[PDB]
Formats: sequence, C-alpha cells, structure tokens
Amino acid sequence: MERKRWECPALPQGWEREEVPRRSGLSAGHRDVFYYSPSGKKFRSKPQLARYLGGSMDLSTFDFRTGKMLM
DNA sequence: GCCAACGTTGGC
DNA sequence: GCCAACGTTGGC
Repeated sequence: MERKRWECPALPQGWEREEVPRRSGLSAGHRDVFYYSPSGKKFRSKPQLARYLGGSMDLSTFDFRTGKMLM
C-alpha cells in the first residue's frame, strides 16, 4: 500500500505508469493504474490512452492494468 | 470549477 | 462475481 510511479518501457519515451492503492471505503486496497504523457497529461483508461497513442503505436495487445504487451 | 478518491454499472 | 471504464462529488 505505497504509491509507485516511473517510466513504462511498453510505451514511447517519457511515458510513465503509476499505481495508487485506495486507502479507504469498500474498495480499499484496490490499486488504480494511471499513465502520464511526456507533457504530464494523466490517463485512467485504455480507450482514453488509445486516442493519444493508438495512431503512433499498436495498442491492441497492451494490457492497461499491467503496463505490458501481452505476448 | 477542478480533480483525487471512491462508487456504480454494463459486459463478460 | 469480476473488472474495465468511467460517473460522481467532497474537499479544496
């Protein structure tokens, strides 16, 4: 239950991935996953991410929750 | 007025 | 029953 954020190598240069554990309520302990662009914009779902990156790379096998390409 | 934080819901 | 995707809002 600590927040983690650094470079995601499945994405282009300067994109970062973050995990935030929820501290309270019914879903306490669940880890939300976010991505940050080089410009600092925050993404919270894959369709949202694919609107930015989907032109400039293939995202069909990118697993948003794990941050890796499924092979 | 935003947005981090948690809940709701549809699709499987 | 699970969870991807996002709706909603208290606290700022």
